[PDB]
Amino acid sequence: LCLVCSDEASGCHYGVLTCGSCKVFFKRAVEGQHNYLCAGRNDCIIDKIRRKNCPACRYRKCLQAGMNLEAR
Ligand SMILES: [Zn+2]
Ligand SMILES: [Zn+2]
Repeated sequence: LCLVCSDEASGCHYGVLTCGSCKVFFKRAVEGQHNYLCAGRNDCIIDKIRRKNCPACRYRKCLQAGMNLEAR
């Protein structure tokens, strides 16, 4: 299982067990820089439903997990 948006995972990448989407999400979101932001709220839980409610929490969540797009 995805350890970010707590869904069915499709392999670990960037050092942590994540889904198929969290890989692509993070890899564009880091080495591209996307605007989400939930630093002014920081309310919502990110899971299998609430992932589509906020793509800010899931960015901070994955990093909390131990993600790094220069991981080993
Ligand atoms: Zn995910
Ligand atoms: Zn949020």
